[PDB]
Amino acid sequence: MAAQGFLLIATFLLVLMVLARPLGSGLARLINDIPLPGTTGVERVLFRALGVSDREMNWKQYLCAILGLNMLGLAVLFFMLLGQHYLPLNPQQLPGLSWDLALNTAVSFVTNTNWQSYSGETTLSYFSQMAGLTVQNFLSAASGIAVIFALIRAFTRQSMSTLGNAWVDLLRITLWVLVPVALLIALFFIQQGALQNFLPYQAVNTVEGAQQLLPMGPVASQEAIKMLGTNGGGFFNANSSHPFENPTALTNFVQMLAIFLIPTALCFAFGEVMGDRRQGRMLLWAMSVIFVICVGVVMWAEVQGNPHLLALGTDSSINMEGKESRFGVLVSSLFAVVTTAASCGAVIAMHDSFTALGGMVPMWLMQIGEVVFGGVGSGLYGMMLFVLLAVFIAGLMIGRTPEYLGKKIDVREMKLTALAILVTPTLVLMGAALAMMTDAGRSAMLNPGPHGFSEVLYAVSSAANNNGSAFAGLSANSPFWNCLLAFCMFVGRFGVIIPVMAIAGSLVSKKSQAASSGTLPTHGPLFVGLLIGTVLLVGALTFIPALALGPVAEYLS
Amino acid sequence: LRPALSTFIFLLLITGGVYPLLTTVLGQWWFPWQANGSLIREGDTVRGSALIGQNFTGNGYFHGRPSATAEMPYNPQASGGSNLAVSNPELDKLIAARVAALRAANPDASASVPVELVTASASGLDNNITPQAAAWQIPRVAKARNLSVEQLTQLIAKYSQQPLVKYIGQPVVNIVELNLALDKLDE
Amino acid sequence: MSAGVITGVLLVFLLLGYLVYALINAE
Amino acid sequence: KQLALFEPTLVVQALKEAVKKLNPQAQWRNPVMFIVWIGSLLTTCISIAMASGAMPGNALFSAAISGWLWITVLFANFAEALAEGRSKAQANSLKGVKKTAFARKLREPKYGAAADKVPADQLRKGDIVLVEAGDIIPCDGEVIEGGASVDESAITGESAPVIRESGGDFASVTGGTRILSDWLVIECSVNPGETFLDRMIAMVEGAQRRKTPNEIALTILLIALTIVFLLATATLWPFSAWGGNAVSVTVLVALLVCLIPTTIGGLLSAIGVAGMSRMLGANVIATSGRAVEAAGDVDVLLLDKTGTITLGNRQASEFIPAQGVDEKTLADAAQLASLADETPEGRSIVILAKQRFNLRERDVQSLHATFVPFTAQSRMSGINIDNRMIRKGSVDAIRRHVEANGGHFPTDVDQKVDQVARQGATPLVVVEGSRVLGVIALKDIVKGGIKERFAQLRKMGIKTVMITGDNRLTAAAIAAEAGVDDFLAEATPEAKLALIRQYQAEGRLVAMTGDGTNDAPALAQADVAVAMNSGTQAAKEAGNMVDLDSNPTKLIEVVHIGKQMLMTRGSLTTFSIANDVAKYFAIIPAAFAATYPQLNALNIMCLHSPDSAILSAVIFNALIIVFLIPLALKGVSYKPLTASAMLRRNLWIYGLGGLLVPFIGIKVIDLLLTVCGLV
Ligand SMILES: [K+]
Ligand SMILES: [K+]
Ligand SMILES: [K+]
Repeated sequence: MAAQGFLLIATFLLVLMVLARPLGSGLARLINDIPLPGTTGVERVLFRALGVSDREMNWKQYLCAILGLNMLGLAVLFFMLLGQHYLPLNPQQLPGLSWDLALNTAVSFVTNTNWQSYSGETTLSYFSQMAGLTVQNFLSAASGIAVIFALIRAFTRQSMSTLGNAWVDLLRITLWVLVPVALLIALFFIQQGALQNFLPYQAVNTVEGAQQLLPMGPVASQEAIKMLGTNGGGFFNANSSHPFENPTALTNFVQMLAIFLIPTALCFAFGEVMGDRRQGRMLLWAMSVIFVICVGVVMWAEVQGNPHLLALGTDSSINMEGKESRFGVLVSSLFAVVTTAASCGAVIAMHDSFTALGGMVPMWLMQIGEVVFGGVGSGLYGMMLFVLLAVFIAGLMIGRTPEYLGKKIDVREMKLTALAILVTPTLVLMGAALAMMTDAGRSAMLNPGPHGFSEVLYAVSSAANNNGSAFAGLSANSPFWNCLLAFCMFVGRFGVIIPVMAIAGSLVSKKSQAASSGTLPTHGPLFVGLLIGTVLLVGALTFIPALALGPVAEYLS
Repeated sequence: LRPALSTFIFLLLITGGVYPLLTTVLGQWWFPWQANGSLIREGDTVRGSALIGQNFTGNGYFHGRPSATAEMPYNPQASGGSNLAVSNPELDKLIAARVAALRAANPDASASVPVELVTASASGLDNNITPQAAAWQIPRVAKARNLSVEQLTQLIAKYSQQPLVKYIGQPVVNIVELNLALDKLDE
Repeated sequence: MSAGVITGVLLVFLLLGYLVYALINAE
Repeated sequence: KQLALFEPTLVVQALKEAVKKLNPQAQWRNPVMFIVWIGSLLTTCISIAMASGAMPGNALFSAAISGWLWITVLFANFAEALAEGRSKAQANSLKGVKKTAFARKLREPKYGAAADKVPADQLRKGDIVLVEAGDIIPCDGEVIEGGASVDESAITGESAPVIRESGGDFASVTGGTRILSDWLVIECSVNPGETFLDRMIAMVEGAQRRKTPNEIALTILLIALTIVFLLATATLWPFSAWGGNAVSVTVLVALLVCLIPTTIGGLLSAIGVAGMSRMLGANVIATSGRAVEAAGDVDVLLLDKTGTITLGNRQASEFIPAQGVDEKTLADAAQLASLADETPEGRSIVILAKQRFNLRERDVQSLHATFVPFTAQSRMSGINIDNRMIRKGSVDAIRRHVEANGGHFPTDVDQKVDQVARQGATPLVVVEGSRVLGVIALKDIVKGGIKERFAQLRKMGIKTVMITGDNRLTAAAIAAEAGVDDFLAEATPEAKLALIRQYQAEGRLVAMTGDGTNDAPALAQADVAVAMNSGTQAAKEAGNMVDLDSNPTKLIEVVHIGKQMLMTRGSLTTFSIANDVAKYFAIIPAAFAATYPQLNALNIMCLHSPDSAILSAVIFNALIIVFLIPLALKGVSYKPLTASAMLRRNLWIYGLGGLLVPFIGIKVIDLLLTVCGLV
């Protein structure tokens, strides 16, 4: 079965690099403030009739523009759901939400995560969804790029103090990267079979006597950057397996491409600005090697599947439970690594029903900094907290200050990347500690045994690492879980943005040097063989005792 | 400051007031059937959509995958799935019962059971089974309708979508389009 | 959660507070 | 100077008394090891309460946990103080020379004045003091009267003596060296407290040595790794207490120490000290650790011509080519003119010219040797020992005094100016009557086997640049003998600052190396300022690093330590972080076998009991600190290689050696607890 298992990975990456190459040069022009062909003159109006002076800004002023956007980013959304009942486009009669369920998801869509602890078709109206949860689905994917635009700029400026301008950046990612790309991704889905309408819920008299009430609403608009921005907020309860969100296999293969479309081409754009193409080409060569290994494990651990199905008289031991038969196991096992390594969180297949050896890698790949081909935004600076770590303990075993692209890494840029790494394995080790010390957390489990610990551990791991995936057995509609996550999400994003801007503001005032006879070559199969060795070890030694009580204790039993 | 609030109020209109409108206008200007749920209708009545799938407890129909949504199976108001793990003994309560309701309900078929017909699905709204499992439950339904296998296998291969490339997905037999057209062949 | 459980938590936050204070300083 | 004693069995006996004086709360400046101290603290406090009354009762086990965690703290302070104790006797090998002196001075500034008996500590800067031959030098200063050879063996271990001159380029005399040949009158330039010897004392003797800004950045990782391993172990107790029964704290502290990089926090305070002691053992005095750590990255170095490359003697002697003058009559009266050349530059033509002949068939003043010193109206020194006059003709005043009688040379001497251009020397012309002797040139005499050293320095990838204030003409023949990469002459000391900022503006680190007072503006602004020991006592103070044997290529022995104080820091990180892979394959199947019995398949090493496995981890974390003390003291030896060819090499020993060695160490120690069969 691996003959058509290997072909799926190689087809997924072949089409990926062909699409991400000319978008890399597209995103390269926006970093150097070069306007796109066509937007010149149009931005002369929109930056002035609105009024943004194109004023260059330091990192302290830059940080309270992305945070400042994301303080009234949730202040609108927290009020659109408590006052949901006084709003149009409600063909049902949904009331205003509770304060805990609102605060859980007012944080959750600002925070690039989209944790859904609710049934979306029995919670949200259309105006609660359309102009409340796509307006934040753009302004969180763009909020991550406006950080990572101000880190690639921090490697190409020379002795300056100005990163760029945030509002001049944020009006380009939305209006000329997110919208005109997620318009074609949207309109492709309606052709294939997805849903896009404003109708009320159409009742059905079936071919038998039973009735059912089909939920309708604007989906394929919200579906397009549910996958493009690596965000993962499904309109329904099932985030990518409901047939109105993902009708055939071809929509699924577009959505797998749409996840790795920005954070792959944004690293090709990283190769263009530094001048050396291989400088960014090695960075995919370190991400995707971890990815291919972490797909062949999960595909192998699901072809083997549940061993009890053979004894119960089925055909094969293939774990088709909780997987849509539109999709294979090989396609479902591919998606559940893409959607968890890349902070997307679109569930194509309920991650509880995996084997514990194959359900540990999507819980590995969140916990390991959310680094390997990671989220829009956090995929690159999440790796730049490990590139600037692997430059340290490689350059220092040469007898050399740890230089990366000419910039040295001094004490002030290690006092921050220590505090920048330590946010995400604190909260998944404090929240998982706190939710097992209480009775409001342990009683929300669904499966018994060691796996019931893994539902607590997968949940808080998809809160600090900003994934949005869920085992979904965890009935997290309690006011404890709706507020424990909302703490662990808001710190897991905006406790990493602050020590990345403070890294980036400290790397503009320095001066890039030149290469010489003794500077360490960052490109090549040695440093990649160390960068993979640094990611897969610091993310290994710090989660094995948390995983050995979870699914490893489940698998060996 | 002042242009910070002035950007968000412009990124509230183009973002979620123009873009989902512009898809909605272009969704129905080109694709009227799919954008309204891809329904199938019989005059005034609506026999479901072609994508969601129904409950088929009756004898002379093709049984879908067991759903396990909130109140009734194949309920599109929950859209969830049974999140039972492998290490849960309550899972083997269902599967051994779901063969006990299906081993002695297809007495001319194989002693093995296709895995789709016995385990749950992800969204609980799976309108689709594999053509092996679609061909598995032939000899009851043809016996239950006095039809021949050689037209019923031909009927299954009619409503059998395949992926564009043979590993992007899985070969797929639709159910609601089949069983609604199974009654048309009955007449 | 007995009396010794909250003792063990405050022994961690003493150490977790100490090591953070050592990290932000070139002592 | 044996320069290497790992266990001299008297320092280590004098060490353990000081190691136990590091156990109380003064380790809190080392936060990596201070958690191990609290780890060893409460495991006693658990086991003491477990001895009388507690919910468990296995006090014979947990007292063996604390019976090695204190040993782990006792081994961290062992290696920390051993290198500190190494530098005690390393400094006392030369500290016991300074206090063996007491002085005497001349009240008039000439030789042969009124005397006194004053101890050397009472002296100050600016004292006319006298040292006759055979004594030792009591205080540092400059030689102003007399010229002698001194034995610099007490402070730097030399078989050979070294000569001095009054008011030239041998003003360096260091208090503590023996004088051999003649008398010297020196004037002190330093004070007790400002002493050149005090530079080594107050740095070593005391905890005043601050951390280098790369040792600081390494602890920030070594803190941030203990912050996770505090979280990822002390939160295992709520992870495990839910399913079944919990895990005892006696294991969760043993797991906390066996994951914390204890094998660096025990050695990082030892690397930063023992590296500085290896600098002093290579006869290099470092002012701080920062100039050592910055020296690993230096790609551009500079050298003076006078004194740095050569011996600074500014003297030579080649030949006398002259028509009618015999080759036997080379040292006939030119040697007498060199006996009239009473400058120590004139002593070379006495010595260097006779090395082929040794025609010593004369006396000092038997032929009425009218020793005329360096004059003023003629600016020369001569002698009337022949019937004719014998005067040293200078550059311009050949016509003014020596050929002022009307007699001159046929035009060979005009092309001897051209032969100066073919030589690049500082020539001297001697003409005796109409019989023109010609020119005895004085080029420079570059001392060591520097050709192999610059070739060893090019493989380390460092550009070599000669910098002199003298002209372009002299720099040609010197550079061809030296083998430098580039050269640049005709430089003021302001222009010497105008090359360092032509490289520091390019981001590189600049290694100025010189001896003179012209070097002192460049030394106080450059990065690695290696001052020669022959240089002036205002240039040594204005620099930041001082050699002890005037070796210009001893920066090669500086970069060989500034890299070893980084290769040892880097390797032990990726040794200790790679150790924790096999630590979980020793603890985790053993720590949870009470709670989760199905984790016993993860015990790869076939460990015997779920208690001796934890004991094997704590013992191995305690032994391997001691077995890496010879690594932390002797550095990491290395072939001088490229970056990406050594980083491959430096991970086979450590990045893979850190995996396999704990898979060996836990097996052997558990077999030692099986052959002995104790626990
Ligand atoms: K979700
Ligand atoms: K992240
Ligand atoms: K870390």
